[PDB]
Amino acid sequence: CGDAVYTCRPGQTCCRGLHGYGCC
Repeated sequence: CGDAVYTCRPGQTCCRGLHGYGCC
């Protein structure tokens, strides 16, 4: 998950949700 131009917090995992992408 590195297509966008953002970067979630360190340690989070790329998890999908109902609304869409998300960082767990």
